[PDB]
Amino acid sequence: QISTLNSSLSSLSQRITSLQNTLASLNSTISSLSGTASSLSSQLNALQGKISS
Amino acid sequence: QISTLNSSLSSLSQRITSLQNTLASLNSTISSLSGTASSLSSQLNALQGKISS
Repeated sequence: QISTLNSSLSSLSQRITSLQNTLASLNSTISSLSGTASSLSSQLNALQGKISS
Repeated sequence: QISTLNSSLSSLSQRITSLQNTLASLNSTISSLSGTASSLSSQLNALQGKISS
């Protein structure tokens, strides 16, 4: 049974660790997206000023 | 006490399968977000072309 526990913990940990890795890439992707929207917003408002003129 | 550790590992194993599922859903959501960013760029560049005529 001690062996059985070690084997279960290694699988459980390896799952957590891949999930850490994956989350960090998705965190990055959220900073990038917000950034896309933020550039698109500036460009919208500039265009809005152009149509007004 | 090991029995009690098994009981914690069973719970942890259900929770981590569920955590995977929630992270997988969210990654579809991130993909979705990237699509909505792309559509909005498409609509703007069309809107600028019209702006030049």
